Amino acid sequence: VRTSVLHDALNSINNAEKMGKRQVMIRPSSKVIVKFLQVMQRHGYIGEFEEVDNHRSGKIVVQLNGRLNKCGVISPRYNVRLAELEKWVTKLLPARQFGYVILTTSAGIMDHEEARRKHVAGKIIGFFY
Amino acid sequence: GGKPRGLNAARKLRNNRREQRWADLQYKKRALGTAYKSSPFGGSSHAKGIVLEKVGVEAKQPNSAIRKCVRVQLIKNGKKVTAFVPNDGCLNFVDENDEVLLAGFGRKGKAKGDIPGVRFKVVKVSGVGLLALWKEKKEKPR
Amino acid sequence: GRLHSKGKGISASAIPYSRNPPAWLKTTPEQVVEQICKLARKGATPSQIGVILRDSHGIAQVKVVTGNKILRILKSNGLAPDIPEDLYFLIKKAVAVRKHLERNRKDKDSKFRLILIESRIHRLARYYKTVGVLPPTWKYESSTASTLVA
RNA sequence: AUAAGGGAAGUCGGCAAAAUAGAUCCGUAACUUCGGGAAAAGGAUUGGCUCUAAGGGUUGGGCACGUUGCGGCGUGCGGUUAACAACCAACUUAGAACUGGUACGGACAGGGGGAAUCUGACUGUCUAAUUAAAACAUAGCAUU
RNA sequence: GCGGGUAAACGGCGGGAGUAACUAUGACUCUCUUAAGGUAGCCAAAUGCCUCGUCAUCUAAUUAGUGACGCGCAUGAAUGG
RNA sequence: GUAUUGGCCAGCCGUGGUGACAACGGGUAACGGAGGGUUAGGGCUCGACCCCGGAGAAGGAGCCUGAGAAACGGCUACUACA
RNA sequence: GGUAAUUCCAGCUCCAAUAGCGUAUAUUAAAGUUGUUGAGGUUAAAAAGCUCGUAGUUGAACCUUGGGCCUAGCCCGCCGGUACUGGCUGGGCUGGGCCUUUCCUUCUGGAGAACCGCAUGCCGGUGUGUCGGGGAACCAGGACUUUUACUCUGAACAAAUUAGAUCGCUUAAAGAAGGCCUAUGCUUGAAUACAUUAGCAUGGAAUAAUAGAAUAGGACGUGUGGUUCUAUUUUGUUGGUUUCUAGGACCGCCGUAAUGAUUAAUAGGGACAGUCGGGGGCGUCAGUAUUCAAUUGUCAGAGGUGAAAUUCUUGGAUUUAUUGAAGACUAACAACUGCGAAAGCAUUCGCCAAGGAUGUUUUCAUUAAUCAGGAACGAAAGUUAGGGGAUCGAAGACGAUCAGAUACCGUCGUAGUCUUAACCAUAAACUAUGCCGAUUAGGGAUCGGACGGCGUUUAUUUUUGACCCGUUCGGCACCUUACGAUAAAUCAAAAUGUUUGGGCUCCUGGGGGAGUAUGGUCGCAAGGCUGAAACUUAAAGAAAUUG
RNA sequence: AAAGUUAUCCAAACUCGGUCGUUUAGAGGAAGUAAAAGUCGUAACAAGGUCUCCGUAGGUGAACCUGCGGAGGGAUCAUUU
Ligand SMILES: [Mg+2]
Ligand SMILES: [Mg+2]
Ligand SMILES: [Mg+2]
Ligand SMILES: [Mg+2]
Ligand SMILES: [Mg+2]
Ligand SMILES: [Mg+2]
Ligand SMILES: [Mg+2]
Ligand SMILES: [Mg+2]
Ligand SMILES: [Mg+2]
Ligand SMILES: [Mg+2]
Ligand SMILES: [Mg+2]
Ligand SMILES: [Mg+2]
Ligand SMILES: [Mg+2]
Ligand SMILES: [Mg+2]
Ligand SMILES: [Mg+2]
Ligand SMILES: [Mg+2]
Ligand SMILES: [Mg+2]
Ligand SMILES: [Mg+2]
Ligand SMILES: [Mg+2]
Ligand SMILES: [Mg+2]
Ligand SMILES: [Mg+2]
Ligand SMILES: [Mg+2]
Ligand SMILES: [Mg+2]
Ligand SMILES: [Mg+2]
Ligand SMILES: [Mg+2]
Ligand SMILES: [Mg+2]
Ligand SMILES: [Mg+2]
Ligand SMILES: [Mg+2]
Ligand SMILES: [Mg+2]
Ligand SMILES: [Mg+2]
Ligand SMILES: [Mg+2]
Ligand SMILES: [Mg+2]
Ligand SMILES: [Mg+2]
Ligand SMILES: [Mg+2]
Ligand SMILES: [Mg+2]
Ligand SMILES: [Mg+2]
Ligand SMILES: [Mg+2]
Ligand SMILES: [Mg+2]
Ligand SMILES: [Mg+2]
Ligand SMILES: [Mg+2]
Ligand SMILES: [Mg+2]
Ligand SMILES: [Mg+2]
Ligand SMILES: [Mg+2]
Ligand SMILES: [Mg+2]
Ligand SMILES: [Mg+2]
Ligand SMILES: [Mg+2]
Ligand SMILES: [Mg+2]
Ligand SMILES: [Mg+2]
Ligand SMILES: [Mg+2]
Ligand SMILES: [Mg+2]
Ligand SMILES: [Mg+2]
Ligand SMILES: [Mg+2]
Ligand SMILES: [Mg+2]
Ligand SMILES: [Mg+2]
Ligand SMILES: [Mg+2]
Ligand SMILES: [Mg+2]
Ligand SMILES: [Mg+2]
Ligand SMILES: [Mg+2]
Ligand SMILES: [Mg+2]
Ligand SMILES: [Mg+2]
Ligand SMILES: [Mg+2]
Ligand SMILES: [Mg+2]
Ligand SMILES: [Mg+2]
Ligand SMILES: [Mg+2]
Ligand SMILES: [Mg+2]
Ligand SMILES: [Mg+2]
Ligand SMILES: [Mg+2]
Ligand SMILES: [Mg+2]
Ligand SMILES: [Mg+2]
Ligand SMILES: [Mg+2]
Ligand SMILES: [Mg+2]
Ligand SMILES: [Mg+2]
Ligand SMILES: [Mg+2]
Ligand SMILES: [Mg+2]
Ligand SMILES: [Mg+2]
Ligand SMILES: [Mg+2]
Ligand SMILES: [Mg+2]
Ligand SMILES: [Mg+2]
Ligand SMILES: [Mg+2]
Ligand SMILES: [Mg+2]
Ligand SMILES: [Mg+2]
Ligand SMILES: [Mg+2]
Ligand SMILES: [Mg+2]
Ligand SMILES: [Mg+2]
Ligand SMILES: [Mg+2]
Ligand SMILES: [Mg+2]
Repeated sequence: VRTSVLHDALNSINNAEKMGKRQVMIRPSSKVIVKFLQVMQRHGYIGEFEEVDNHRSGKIVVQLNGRLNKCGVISPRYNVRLAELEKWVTKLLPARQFGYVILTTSAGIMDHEEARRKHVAGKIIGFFY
Repeated sequence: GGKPRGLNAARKLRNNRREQRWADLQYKKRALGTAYKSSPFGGSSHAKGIVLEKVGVEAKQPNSAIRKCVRVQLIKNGKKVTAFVPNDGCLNFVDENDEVLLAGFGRKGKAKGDIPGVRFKVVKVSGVGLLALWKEKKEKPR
Repeated sequence: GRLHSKGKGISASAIPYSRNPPAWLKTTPEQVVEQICKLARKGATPSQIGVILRDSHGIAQVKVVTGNKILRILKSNGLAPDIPEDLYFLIKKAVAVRKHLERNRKDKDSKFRLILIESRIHRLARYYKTVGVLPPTWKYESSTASTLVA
């Protein structure tokens, strides 16, 4: 059964982009999904997205503009200290100059670079580059 | 594929690795301690014994020669084994009742080369060392 | 797909987006409640109380007209059944299989069905006990189950 | 009927005799048709006297009216004695102290046991007056 | 009389020669022969003459006892194994 | 009874305690730890041995003196050696 | 290495490390050959025969967001001046205040400010004072606050060791020393970080769980009544008694309020409607054929094979027509078609309970996914008791073939083949491919349900049914293609995997010994499930290419 | 106030029996691996000359043969009213 709505959204986005399409549809919509898209949007990796409102859960239609290589999710949301955050960027990021690792903390979800500025840590939920 | 992946499944993963670890052959012989029990040497590197007789052993099929081994009974536990005397014309240095010292071929319990059923070689005889006698660096005591 | 099967059908009902009664209904919520209680006293369970209202005259959704579900209305009027109807129908089917089975001793297929039905009853009864609908000591005894149905 | 030391060296052969034995508490193998084997094998305790504890039966229960020779009923009720009080009656079980020439199922009564082979499955029956058995019978199975 | 059936009916169920890189043994082959040539099992057994058979065990010493071996004078399948 | 608590022990009365989240039992060529060796990260393996804690003085038990010992370069007895 | 040895035994020459170098055993890297990061399971080692279900692991969405002002601290850009200094209505980063329906619990006490006026003094500000309207903030004390995990910062915690700062022991491994003019003197160092699980405090409030008002046994009030317990100092002192007051527990009456219930998942269960199928059980009906038997006609061969023989026959075989009995089996229609959890299921009709898909503006509201042990069913052969016993036919007996033929071929034939009541639990039980969910490409056929449409056919005829065109949900399959995958054969999954994480169970680690020995457990037995070690070996094996 | 003495408690040590673990002798029986210029056949790989294999049952000097139900890893992806 559906055990991770976030994985379904990120997987569906990756498939359409890899095939060269321009738009995607996501069947279930949640707060974590929208907060994940907003982080990607502010860095220019996607465009506008719109949330149609059926009374059950709503859908999302995202607009693609290339520039996106992969967007994945880590299924067991591990606990990561602030001191060991550099282990992860060495693992699942192509290079040190660019790329973002998404965390969830008590101060909202944010990428791995803003968390360093605010000096906050938490749980890891995904990545995109 | 097919592993448990949840955040509270540390018990299943630890138990599974312990069970499947026995299929390894190197680890299985370490855990059961077969060397301490079955090996003629008590898990040691060398051993001393007494020579009983001189035996010639035929080489395997592609080759053709006589390997000129020797029979020895271990002092430590009374077991009987056969050992190979290396180099050319070295049986003339091992008489009867000579207190030889042995070692392995380095294949860790398997026969080396074309010699069948031989796992040890003579290192010293009468406490002089075989190779030193071969190059005439010493004279065998009487 | 299915609880005990391999089918994967998707047949269901689609609820309209609108949450307001149509302009041609012209029936008060109070009249609907009195209509519900008459049918419940005649013996109907909530299942076909709704379908009678929908097919015969008027109401398509009881919730939109009155703001409450059918079972909730009946409970406040002291008309709720002693055991839930969904569990009641499962018990009724299990009794009929046992009665047929004892006459046909070597019907090996019907024996398989009885294990599935009873296994479905135990799962459903556990949920009702942990929510408070049924007393914690309630047990499905095959011997005395025939009295509950009728 | 009893015998020092030895304990089957006797004899066709342990034939005759000896040893074991009641009750309470521990303990119990191979094999097996799972019912048995089993009282397997092998150990401990036992008197007298002075005490302690447990196991039962019967009759009694508060006011308010009415009848009647201190009360038996008519009733009208209420209460459940945080189970008390008097009286009556046989035996069976467990525990402690003291005591003796260490003895005590003190006479009577009262299983020797274990490892294996041959043979008939078992209980049962027969040569009265030399043979009780491996012989006969038996359930089960098969044929006319 | 001629011709069929029937063994949980009465009963029956074999000899001689050669042959494997030492010796021994004989899976294999030729040969005589009829109703069929003893199969599964078991054994010096209450059934074995030669016999106190040969090997092991039990004893200081055992024609006895038990466990094995089997060309078995003359074991053997409801004459039941 | 002990320096004191305690089923540590003696009487009387209840029927409990542990277990698939691995009890109970068997193996250990097992004293525990700080730590040694080998390394991308994650690990695998060893630790009698100079520092800290525990135990023993051939094998078992008992005790004297003393603030402190069930002591062995203290005593008594049995077993084994001499 | 078998007569010209680049490999043995020797002399020359040369190579590697060097005061050191070789051998044996243990252990780590190499090993992504133990795989949480990170490993195979269609054919190379390996998905339980199949379904139900408890521990265990894992579980859909939803509750205060946004906006509008003010202010600080750190960088960068720019300008100008001498690393210094100032400026930009500089653009950013981190943080703190206010108004938007929200902002921040409460009482006692301490000390005391800002803002205020009073008069007393200098050149419209100020010490003024035991001045008072007044307490920003702060400290101490009391009461109230759903509960865990997680992360941040603190506290507490060993020396040596590991990382690491300082100082030329002549350098170094070390050491904790030393330095300055010359001094009858001065001066310094012996830092810092890490552990990390558990326990004690602090800030944050996302993510994952948890608690609350539904038979109101609910919240609030200086509203208003009750009955119970406790009693500080004030009336001299002690004792006794009473009122008021203060506090606690509990129960009414009245009032106040927007008075208290999230969706209805292309998650799941249940109800209802018209259907569909060789799904299961009991009973019953029919069909020709095979074998036997009775009646009937005729006359010499019939059978069987590559070719023959054994066998049957004028005691009339084989062949021909009519009739009867018995047991087994359901031809053709029958297919890249249907149903069932799998094993499996095909003649008619009656009875009995069950199931999938489709249709639906019915109902419940997370009731779900997968499962160690445990349980139901499980072809054929085989086992125990009765019935039945046509046909085929293990064992067995003969005829040929052959050098031999205990076989292939031919004539006979027992158990068995069928049924009722009980056991057995294994198959190449196969798609050699576990189950749930999401996404990814074109095409035409077909089975079941619904919806739309022009006609033809046809009936006591319309609506329905048969045929034709199109859409859609659910199934058994197939054709093309490769952006993708694989060692390859090939695959719409065997794809979305070095750019590696959606959830869950089982199994495998070079070839033999070996699914064997032994112990345990189930079975009447045959046997099933569980399952080693000694020893031995450098290759077994998979897909494809040329001969 | 010493020797001695009465009754409990803590108890080494020895004797007999039970039970568990490790090591080891044994007539005879039945397997595996290797080494061979051995004897008898030819089961498998080509339609291996009877297509091969799987579960089960019986039989034979030996490989193997035969019955019943499966599978293609086959020697057929295929035959029309
Ligand atoms: Mg290995
Ligand atoms: Mg679905
Ligand atoms: Mg399920
Ligand atoms: Mg299912
Ligand atoms: Mg005497
Ligand atoms: Mg005497
Ligand atoms: Mg005696
Ligand atoms: Mg005698
Ligand atoms: Mg006699
Ligand atoms: Mg006698
Ligand atoms: Mg007597
Ligand atoms: Mg008994
Ligand atoms: Mg007894
Ligand atoms: Mg006795
Ligand atoms: Mg006995
Ligand atoms: Mg007494
Ligand atoms: Mg006695
Ligand atoms: Mg006596
Ligand atoms: Mg008898
Ligand atoms: Mg007589
Ligand atoms: Mg007599
Ligand atoms: Mg010969
Ligand atoms: Mg014989
Ligand atoms: Mg004999
Ligand atoms: Mg004899
Ligand atoms: Mg005899
Ligand atoms: Mg016998
Ligand atoms: Mg004799
Ligand atoms: Mg004898
Ligand atoms: Mg004798
Ligand atoms: Mg004998
Ligand atoms: Mg005879
Ligand atoms: Mg006979
Ligand atoms: Mg006889
Ligand atoms: Mg319990
Ligand atoms: Mg250790
Ligand atoms: Mg030790
Ligand atoms: Mg140590
Ligand atoms: Mg040691
Ligand atoms: Mg050392
Ligand atoms: Mg010593
Ligand atoms: Mg002192
Ligand atoms: Mg000590
Ligand atoms: Mg001592
Ligand atoms: Mg000393
Ligand atoms: Mg000392
Ligand atoms: Mg020469
Ligand atoms: Mg030469
Ligand atoms: Mg030369
Ligand atoms: Mg691998
Ligand atoms: Mg395989
Ligand atoms: Mg399968
Ligand atoms: Mg959730
Ligand atoms: Mg240094
Ligand atoms: Mg905290
Ligand atoms: Mg729904
Ligand atoms: Mg049917
Ligand atoms: Mg016939
Ligand atoms: Mg005729
Ligand atoms: Mg018939
Ligand atoms: Mg069909
Ligand atoms: Mg038909
Ligand atoms: Mg299981
Ligand atoms: Mg069957
Ligand atoms: Mg059968
Ligand atoms: Mg019978
Ligand atoms: Mg029968
Ligand atoms: Mg036939
Ligand atoms: Mg035959
Ligand atoms: Mg199998
Ligand atoms: Mg399989
Ligand atoms: Mg398609
Ligand atoms: Mg078409
Ligand atoms: Mg259709
Ligand atoms: Mg239509
Ligand atoms: Mg379709
Ligand atoms: Mg289908
Ligand atoms: Mg890597
Ligand atoms: Mg076994
Ligand atoms: Mg080679
Ligand atoms: Mg090949
Ligand atoms: Mg032995
Ligand atoms: Mg032997
Ligand atoms: Mg063949
Ligand atoms: Mg073939
Ligand atoms: Mg092939």
